[PDB]
Amino acid sequence: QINKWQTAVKSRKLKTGITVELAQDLEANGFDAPNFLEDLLATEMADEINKDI
Amino acid sequence: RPNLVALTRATTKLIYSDIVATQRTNQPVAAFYGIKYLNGATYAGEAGYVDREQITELTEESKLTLNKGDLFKYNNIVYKVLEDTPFATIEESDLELALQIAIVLLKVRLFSDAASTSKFESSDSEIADARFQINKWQTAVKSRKLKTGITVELAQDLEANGFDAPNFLEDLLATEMADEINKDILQSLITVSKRYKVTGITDSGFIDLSYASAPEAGRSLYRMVCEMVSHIQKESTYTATFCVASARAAAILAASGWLKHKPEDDKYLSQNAYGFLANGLPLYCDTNSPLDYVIVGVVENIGEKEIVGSIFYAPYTEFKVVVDPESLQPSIGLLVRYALSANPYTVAKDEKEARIIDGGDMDKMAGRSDLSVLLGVKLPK
Amino acid sequence: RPNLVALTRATTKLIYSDIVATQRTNQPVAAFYGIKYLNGATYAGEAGYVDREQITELTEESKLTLNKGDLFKYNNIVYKVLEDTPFATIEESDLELALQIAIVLLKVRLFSDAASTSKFESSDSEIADARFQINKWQTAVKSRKLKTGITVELAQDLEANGFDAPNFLEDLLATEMADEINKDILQSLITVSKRYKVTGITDSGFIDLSYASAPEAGRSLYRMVCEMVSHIQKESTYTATFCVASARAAAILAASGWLKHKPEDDKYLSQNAYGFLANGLPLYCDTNSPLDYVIVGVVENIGEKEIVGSIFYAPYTEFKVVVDPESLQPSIGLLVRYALSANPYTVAKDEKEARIIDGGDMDKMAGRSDLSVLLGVKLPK
Amino acid sequence: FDICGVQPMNSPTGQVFALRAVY
Repeated sequence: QINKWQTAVKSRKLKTGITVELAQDLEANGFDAPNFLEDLLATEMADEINKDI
Repeated sequence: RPNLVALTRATTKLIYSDIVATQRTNQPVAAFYGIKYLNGATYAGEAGYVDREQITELTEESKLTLNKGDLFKYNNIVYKVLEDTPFATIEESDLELALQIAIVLLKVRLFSDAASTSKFESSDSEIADARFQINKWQTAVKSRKLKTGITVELAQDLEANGFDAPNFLEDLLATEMADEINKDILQSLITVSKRYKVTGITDSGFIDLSYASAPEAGRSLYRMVCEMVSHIQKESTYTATFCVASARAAAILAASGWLKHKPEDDKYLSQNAYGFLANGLPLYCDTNSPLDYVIVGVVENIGEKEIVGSIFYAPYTEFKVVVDPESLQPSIGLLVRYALSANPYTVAKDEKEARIIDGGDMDKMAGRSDLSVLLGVKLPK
Repeated sequence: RPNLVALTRATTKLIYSDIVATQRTNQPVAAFYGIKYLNGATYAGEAGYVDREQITELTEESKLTLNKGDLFKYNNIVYKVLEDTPFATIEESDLELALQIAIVLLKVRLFSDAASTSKFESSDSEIADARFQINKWQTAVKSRKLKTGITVELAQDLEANGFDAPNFLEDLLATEMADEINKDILQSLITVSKRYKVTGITDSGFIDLSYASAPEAGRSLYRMVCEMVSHIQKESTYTATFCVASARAAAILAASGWLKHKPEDDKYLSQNAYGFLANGLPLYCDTNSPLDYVIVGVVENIGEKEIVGSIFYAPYTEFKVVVDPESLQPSIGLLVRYALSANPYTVAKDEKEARIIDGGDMDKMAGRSDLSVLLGVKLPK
Repeated sequence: FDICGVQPMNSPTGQVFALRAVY
């Protein structure tokens, strides 16, 4: 038989891209930092997601 | 300087550039970056943390007072209770195992805090903190120099061998430089690598396969090495990426059946690999250190940046070659400089300690890698 | 002579051209070159040597009088002391092992002399000297000749087989010549290779797998052969690049799962190899020498030049085939000339000894390769 | 603002040069 069901879309959220003096550090690392940090944040998110799975 | 560019690019091909993180500088010091953190499961959120504290530490005295629908935590993992009095039927006295069992038997359930949109927006809740923390440090670029290009009577020999000699000599001198750089890296890796330790060091002493112990096949070392990978996996969000060992420690020892001697090399291995293990990560070999050790560890990147490594390397160019023709001796000098370091924050609680240390100071970084471990090995010598 | 160029190129394909280093000549002698160093660790500079001399020889009576921050050296390796009185807690009486223990326990640290340029220029210090020297020598070109392409009644037979007989006979003669050349090379490799020896030869006598000893599987030979590779790695800056053995010694004996039968004839293997070991290296099969031995060693290059090898080959071209119509038998003669030699420097301290010896003198070069080792094997005959 | 060398950095650490006497 083919079944169907529905469930809520659930989520997780991070405040982890810390900036301030960190912005200054990221500016020092400004050659990569804009994207680098988003990619990094995405990576830790992916990690928890994989674990949730 | 195009000649430094050509010599460097054509010579660093000879060093283990992949068993360290590669970064670069253009400064007298290298600005190195990297990631470390304290734990590895579920969320890093404060609200969730408080919830853990607000449910139970799961002391054995309380594990049976829990009932269906309850949450509990242990070692920062939240688990939910299935049916009443979880663990009532588990004879195990050590909660770590009783929990392991309870999860298997579905007495408890690993708890997911994935949640509805409502949970978050309704409570106008907090949000998860970083699992990771990112560091930066500045390590001086050190030089190492050679006065190895001996020419004089040798110049005449080089003229006799003039077919190849001009570059042949520089390439050779550069080769010796690569050797020293590689050795320098390896000493740092050896030093920083955490001692792999289990029950008082790898089953209550450094693994010993000597004649006074277990001159077996080498199988027991392969088992220990594979466990070193486990250690990396348990401690960090990475699997081991590479392994280096002495010739006696593994290049030959594992020849017994736990090592493939580079049957392929246009895929997955570096050109300087010996080969790879049966539970392989490219296997490199130092050949110098008296330790006859094994190192297992990990380098990793975010896009182009190798933010992860136990040791980081950052060369500074403006492989420089010079000539000093005193008398009849137009000899060749070779100068190379780079910063080499470990993430200094692995030995610091905060910036007031990190700022007074140096990732390049291998006296302080000794045994504090966490992205690598080293195994001492007693061999059947 | 384009026809000879073609015969040479089309015939030397049949000799173990890669288990020797290949160079070439155009002179009556071949000018051969090679690389050597006497000790491997750290810098080879005088400044370094002096600093080492100025700290300690690590006498076992002094090993524990050292404290945090001190340097010491042992067997030319410089180490720094971590915490006080290193070795105070090490019961080991054999200093070599006590040091290995101290390194793994982080009582001592492998030390690098790398430093800021300021250190070097301020000091106006010395610089690392060469580790390896390049030596040149000249060895006479020698030859072998066949007068075997028999014709007469045979010419009639060749005419009967005129379809392709002209070249056939030359190709066959060339093949037999290649075989003899290869034999000459193998005898030289056998001779020059150092006798592998551990504790009085391969664990106090040559490996013996005879029926009165260990007619096992051949596993024990593989192990010793593999150990020979570790020796190559230990005593040089190269990994083994080839292996050759008789059939009984290993091409067949190790074919119990420790040897691969050329499953691919173009992957990490020459066309003349019998196969490659389970642990790599193309394996060549001698088949003629009564020795029933196994050789492990290296051939290596800097750019295009095969500068490293135990044996060097340098053919002299300008495979000459001629017909001599003597009597009624205009047979085909074939001559091949080449220099074959070992690096004479391995039996000399300096040029005043090198100038009275010959790399082609196998009565002196015997056992002095250092880039190869031979294992005598007693077989289950 | 103008009684010092400036030698503006393009990276922290980062450095300045000085014509220090040999002394």
